[PDB]
Amino acid sequence: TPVEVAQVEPAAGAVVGVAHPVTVRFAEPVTDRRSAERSLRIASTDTSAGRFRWPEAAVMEWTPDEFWPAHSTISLSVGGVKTSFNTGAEVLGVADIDAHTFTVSVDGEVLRKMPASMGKPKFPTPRGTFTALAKEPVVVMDSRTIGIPLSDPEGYKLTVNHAVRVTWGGVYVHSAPWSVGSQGYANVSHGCINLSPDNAAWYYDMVSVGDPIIVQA
Repeated sequence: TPVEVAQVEPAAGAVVGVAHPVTVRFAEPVTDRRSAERSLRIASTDTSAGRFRWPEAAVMEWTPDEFWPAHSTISLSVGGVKTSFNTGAEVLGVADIDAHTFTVSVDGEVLRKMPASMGKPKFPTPRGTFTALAKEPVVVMDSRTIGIPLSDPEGYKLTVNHAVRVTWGGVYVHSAPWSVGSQGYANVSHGCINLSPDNAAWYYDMVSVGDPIIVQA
């Protein structure tokens, strides 16, 4: 029994970051996943040069191994529905744990090399190539996410400004006034990428969902 394509992201005519994956939502939960995956056609792209995942029973996700070209129109068709979206500038944020820096560049031009503070050795910042998943003006960081009870001296529960979600695990780029004195010198966070309020606000206003974030040594 065949299945209909309900919704595709990014929406038709949307403008996203160069690392934004394609999600396809089907009308009914999918049985033959391998068939659903083969039904994805991307212009000038081979889907084997990427990775398929299934976030929900009815939604399919494809992430390219390389970034999309910036300032481009990406054309795809999944089964019947044919759509297309656009990419904006390549906005790359590189967190360097050893150097305690967060470097942001647009289309290869380095704009800012900002003092940052990554995770302390007990709670390190996970390394790899990530994607700005969400933008929240305010979010509550809860220490119970990483197994620290609020009754512990090292527990915490606080509101942070200008948060950019890096992982679904709970890694963020956010404003951390508490650690301004350590940013650029040592890593004192619980995993997040700590910036000054002005740098976090600057990065927040210029970043978009889908922009690549790289955490490295």
